[PDB]
Amino acid sequence: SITENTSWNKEFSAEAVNGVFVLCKSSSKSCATNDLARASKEYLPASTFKIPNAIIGLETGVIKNEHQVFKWDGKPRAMKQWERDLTLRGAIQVSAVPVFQQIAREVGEVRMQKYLKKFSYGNQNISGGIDKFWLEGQLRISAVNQVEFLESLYLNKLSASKENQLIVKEALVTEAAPEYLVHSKTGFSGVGTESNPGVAWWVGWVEKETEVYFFAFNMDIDNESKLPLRKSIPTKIMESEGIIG
Amino acid sequence: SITENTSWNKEFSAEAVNGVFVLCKSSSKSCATNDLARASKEYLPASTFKIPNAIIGLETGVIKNEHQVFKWDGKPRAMKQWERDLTLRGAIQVSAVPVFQQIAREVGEVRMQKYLKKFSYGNQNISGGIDKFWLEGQLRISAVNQVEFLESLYLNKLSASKENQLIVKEALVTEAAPEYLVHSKTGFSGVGTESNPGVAWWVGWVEKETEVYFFAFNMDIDNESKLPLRKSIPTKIMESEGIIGG
Ligand SMILES: *[C@@]1(=O)[C]2[C](C([O])=O)[C](O[C])S[C]2C1(Cl)Cl
Repeated sequence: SITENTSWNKEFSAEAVNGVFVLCKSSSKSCATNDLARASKEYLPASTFKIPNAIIGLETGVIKNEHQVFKWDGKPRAMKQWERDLTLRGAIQVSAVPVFQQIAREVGEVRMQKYLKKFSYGNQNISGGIDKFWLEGQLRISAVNQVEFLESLYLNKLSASKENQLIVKEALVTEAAPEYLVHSKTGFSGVGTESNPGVAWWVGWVEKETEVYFFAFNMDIDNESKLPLRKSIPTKIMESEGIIG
Repeated sequence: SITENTSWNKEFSAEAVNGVFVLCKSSSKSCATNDLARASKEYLPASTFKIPNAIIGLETGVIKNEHQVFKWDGKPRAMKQWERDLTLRGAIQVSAVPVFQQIAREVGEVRMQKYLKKFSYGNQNISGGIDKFWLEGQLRISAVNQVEFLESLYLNKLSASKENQLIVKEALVTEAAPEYLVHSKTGFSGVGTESNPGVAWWVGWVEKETEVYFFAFNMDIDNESKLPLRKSIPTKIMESEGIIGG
C-alpha cells in the first residue's frame, strides 16, 4: 500500500514543520508519503470531523435535508464569520463549531458511537463530552485513515444513504473548473503548548480529467501564524506532482 | 408573477445586443426580467439541454452511474478538448456534444419524449433527429421555463431520483467559495447572420449566504466575438442588483 517519498520533506524542512502528507492516486491501495511513521499516527480531527458529523446529522434526521438553514440567535460566538445564518455548506466551509456542537448533542452519544463504528473512524473514542470529543477530547484519527474515509465517501460506500453522501460532497467543493474539481476540509485544534502543540489539517480529494487523487495532511502547530502551511505545503507538493491543476 | 425591470435594458443596448435576462430571488414566484415578451419566447436550448439529457441518461440507465467515464474512441472531434475520455462533469463542463448525441441515441425518442413531458421542458418537440433536436431541430424553451426547470432541479422536485438530480447538480458547479456557490450551463446554437441570428444562453442559479437566485439569459448572436456577452451582461445585472460583490 504505502511508499516513502523523501523529496517531499523539502517543503516541511523549509518551514521547520513537523507534519505528514499522504497522497493516493486512484485509490487508497497506492499511497505515498513524506513520513512513513507519522502517516498512521493519530491526532484530534478538529473541524475535519464536520465531514462525518454532517453525514451522521443527515442520516439521523437531526439535519432535515440539504436546504436546512442554521440560524444565528444573535448571541456572541467565538468567530465573527459564524455570527449569521448559515446553510449546511456554509457552516462546513466557515467551520462553524457551535452549529456542529448542537448537531452532535442532538445526535447523541449512542448514535454517534454507532456511526463511527460503521465509518471505521480512527480510534472511535468519543469520551470528553458529546459536544467536544473531536476538539479536545479523546478522538484521534491518522492521515491514512482520513484518506480511507474520504475514498469511501467519494465512492458513496459509507454506511449512509447515497443521497446524504452526495449532499455532503457538494458541501465540500472548494475549487471548480471545467476539468478540475477539488473537495477539501481544513482542521485546527488550537496552538496547544510548545511541549504539546495543536494539530492542523487539510484533507480532501482532487478530480482531474478522469483521474482522482486522495490527500490528507497534518502538522504540529504551536503558532497560529503557521496555519496557512496546512494548505500551502500540500499544494506545492501536488503542484510538483503535476496534479495542481 | 413576473415583473419587468426596464432599467436593465441599457446593459443590452450598450453592447448592441437583443436578449433577455430572467432573475428570481428565492423562488419562481418572484421573477424580474428586462423584457416580459422575450422572457416567454422559446429558443433552441443548444448545450443547455445537457442538463435534462444528463438526468435522463441517469434515469434510463444509459449513463451507468455518477463515475461513468465516456471514452474517446480516437476519431476526430470539433475540439481538442473533446478528444479525450471524460467524466460526466467534464463532458458537461466542456460541452462535449458528441458524448451527449450518443447518450441521446441510446435513450431514444420514446423515453426522451416521456421525460421531457414529465419535466415540462419547453415545447417538448424533439422531432427530426434524436441526436440533434436540441442543436438544430424543433425543440424550443423560454428563459422563464428554464428557471422553473432549474428551480425544480435545485429542490429535487423533478420526476427523477433525488440521487440522479444531486449527481447532475454537482456536475453543474462552476464557481465555489465558502458562502457563494454557482451552478450553471452555457449554450450557443452557432453564429447566425443579423437577419437570422443564432442564440446564446447562460442559465443556472447562485446560492449566496442563505439566499438563492435562479437566472436564465439568452441573446441573439450574429458575431462570434460577442459570445462572451452571454456571461458579462447577466454578470453586470447581478452586480447592480447586489448579488455579485459586497
Ligand atoms: C476547526 O478545526 C476549524 C479550523 C479549520 O481547520 O478550519 C480553523 O478554521 C480556520 S478554526 C475551526 C476549528 Cl479550530 Cl473548530
